[PDB]
Amino acid sequence: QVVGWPPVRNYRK
Amino acid sequence: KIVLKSSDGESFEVEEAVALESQTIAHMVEDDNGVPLPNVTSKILAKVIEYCKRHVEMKIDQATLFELILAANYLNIKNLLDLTCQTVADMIKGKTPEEIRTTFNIKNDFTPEEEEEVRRENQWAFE
Amino acid sequence: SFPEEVLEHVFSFIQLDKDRNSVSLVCKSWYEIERWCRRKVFIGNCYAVSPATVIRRFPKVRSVELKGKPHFADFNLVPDGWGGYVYPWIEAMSSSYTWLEEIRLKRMVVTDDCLELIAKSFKNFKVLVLSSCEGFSTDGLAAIAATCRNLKELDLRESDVDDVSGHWLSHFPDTYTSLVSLNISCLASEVSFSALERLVTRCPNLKSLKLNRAVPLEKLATLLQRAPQLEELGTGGYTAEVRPDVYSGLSVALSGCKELRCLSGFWDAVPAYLPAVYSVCSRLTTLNLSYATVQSYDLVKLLCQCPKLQRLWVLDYIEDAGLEVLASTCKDLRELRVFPSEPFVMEPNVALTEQGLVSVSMGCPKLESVLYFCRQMTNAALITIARNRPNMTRFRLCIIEPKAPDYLTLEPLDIGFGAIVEHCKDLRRLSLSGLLTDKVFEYIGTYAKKMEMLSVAFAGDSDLGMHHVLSGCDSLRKLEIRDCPFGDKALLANASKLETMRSLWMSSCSVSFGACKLLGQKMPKLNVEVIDERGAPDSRPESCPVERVFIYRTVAGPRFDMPGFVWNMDQ
Ligand SMILES: O=P(O)(O)O[C@H]1[C@H](OP(=O)(O)O)[C@@H](OP(=O)(O)O)[C@H](OP(=O)(O)O)[C@@H](OP(=O)(O)O)[C@H]1OP(=O)(O)O
Ligand SMILES: O=C(O)Cc1cccc2ccccc12
Repeated sequence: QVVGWPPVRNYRK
Repeated sequence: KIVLKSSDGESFEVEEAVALESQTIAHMVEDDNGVPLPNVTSKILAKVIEYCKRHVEMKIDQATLFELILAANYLNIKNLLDLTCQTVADMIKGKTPEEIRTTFNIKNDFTPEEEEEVRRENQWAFE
Repeated sequence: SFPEEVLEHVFSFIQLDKDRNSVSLVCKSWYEIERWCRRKVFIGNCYAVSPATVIRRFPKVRSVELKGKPHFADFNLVPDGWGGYVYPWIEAMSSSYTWLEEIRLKRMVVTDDCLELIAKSFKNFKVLVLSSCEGFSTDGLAAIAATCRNLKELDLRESDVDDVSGHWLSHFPDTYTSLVSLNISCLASEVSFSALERLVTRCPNLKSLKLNRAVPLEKLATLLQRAPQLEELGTGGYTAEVRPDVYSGLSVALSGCKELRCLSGFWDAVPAYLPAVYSVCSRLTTLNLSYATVQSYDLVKLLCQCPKLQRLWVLDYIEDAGLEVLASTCKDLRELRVFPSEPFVMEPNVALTEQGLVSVSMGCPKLESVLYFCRQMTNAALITIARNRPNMTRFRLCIIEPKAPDYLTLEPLDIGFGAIVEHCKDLRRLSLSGLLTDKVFEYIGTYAKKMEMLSVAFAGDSDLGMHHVLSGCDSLRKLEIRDCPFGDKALLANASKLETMRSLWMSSCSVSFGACKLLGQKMPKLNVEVIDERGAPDSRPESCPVERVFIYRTVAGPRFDMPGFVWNMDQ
């Protein structure tokens, strides 16, 4: 992963 | 039933309800030769009366508009003041300061340094 | 040659910021008349000017709108404590703008002290909108509720609130009846339902009610029975045991709401209860299904009932099949946003591809705003979209894998996005992604003359790319860039361009500390802020790239509230 990508507000998984 | 006398010394006869559309006339009435109106010309008093008659029941030129607003303000005719002020505002909307001072024949009195500072503030802070 | 009072009255019919600004420049007379009657002030960058300067210039303001952090803050690219504090603005307005009625804030840090000060300073306070704000709790909300007797709007859109207690809502007094809009959809804490029901009952002008998830579906009909005049409804939770009585109670209540034009919420939506909303759908103009995890066919059944729809936000569960049905049925659609259901998995979990967007571009003649998240794209699709919708004004396309090429030809997406900027002459906003070279930025610079905001990530080859954009994009206001090989050369070569823009954000790019210092020297009316958590930038070689730089024009000079990881490059 990359920080802040994809550019969404969703909590990570 | 009320007689209004223009700055030109001409007499206009109007219904009471028509004259009382003017708050200015209204209180000169709440005091007969005729209501003298030193600040309103026959030409413009005619237009004001047309307006008030119709509303009791702007395809004019620039110089007449400027004189109509001044009369609406002098005579304190609220609905007419709104219509004319709206028309003048609509001459302002969408225009650059220069196109404005062109339409209204105003001369720019800002020093280039002043106008720069105000324009920077407008665009950078307030737009 | 109008009396002052006459010009004041002409100006009362001129309410656009740009018109007011232009009026203030015709002559010195108008400057002074305009400033004494300006009603609203819009400050798009809180650091572009000081509160004292605004208050001195415009003494009779009744409405203030302020924006703080840049957009990339939304993606965790701005560290905590960067700035955006509204307290200095409230403190300053508190003594001067006694008659203030409206405060709208976006991406600002707002504390309970700020909210307490608002409540006690502004007797005629009517509107508080906090959009993506942080720093406050329900205790601050309770101060507003208790004191703001004339409050009409309390809108907490996507804010991060410290959820101490749902009891704040109980502080609205029994005499309080003025609510028009309440949006509490971001609050984790359950409010007192009895308090909420009594509030809705006594507020006859309530037109927008957006609930939090903690209002369960079985209690929704009760509220709707109290507010049949609602124009916008955000549901709470949309899940319950499947029962005929619950369904029929919900159906009857919703069909009693004749004026609903906007529906949202739907957290944990169960397909079994979605039909309750159908009676409402004939007139709906906005539908937000972003939080509904229902499948394509269920979405189609609902969208089939929505011929007047103008704005749709949906998850990619819609699929290409669902978008084909959308293109057939919603001929008044103006805006579509399709969000990712599983943004952090690489393999697709849904059949949503470029074809869905092509389908809508062909079928929806008024479609002018798109945000679309997908996993694959082609130049052929982008070209067909551009040709179908030359009226597009905002186009935001996120391909989930960084640097993914056209999946059919393996080529960069330069020509696809070049078609968008070539064909859509009034495009004001673009975000693009996928494999992109400097050539796409050459197209942008040549063709995108009305573009105001551009967002770029993992794109381009060299400084030529950024140079084409800064050199060619006449209308550019905000440029935000991450992870691109752009640096010193394009930035310095185009330094005067930056005075024409709100801001430029560059993170994980190639901009050296040395170039930031020079840019700061050269452009003293820019704040050039290096935002770097490795400690002092001169503990490293001048040639070392900074983690981030944020550059913005300002009439206020350097900031007084920088944290330890922000440095301004002025003297
Ligand atoms: O005119 P700006 O200050 O540059 O504002 C824009 C504009 O929002 P406003 O309605 O506040 O003028 C966008 O609205 P659109 O015209 O794109 O529909 C909005 O975009 P959203 O529609 O996604 O809300 C965007 O916000 P964002 O950058 O968060 O997407 C926001 O820009 P800022 O508030 O970031 O400056
Ligand atoms: O426009 C959006 O919000 C999504 C988006 C789409 C494409 C590129 C982006 C680059 C940076 C940030 C967001 C981006």
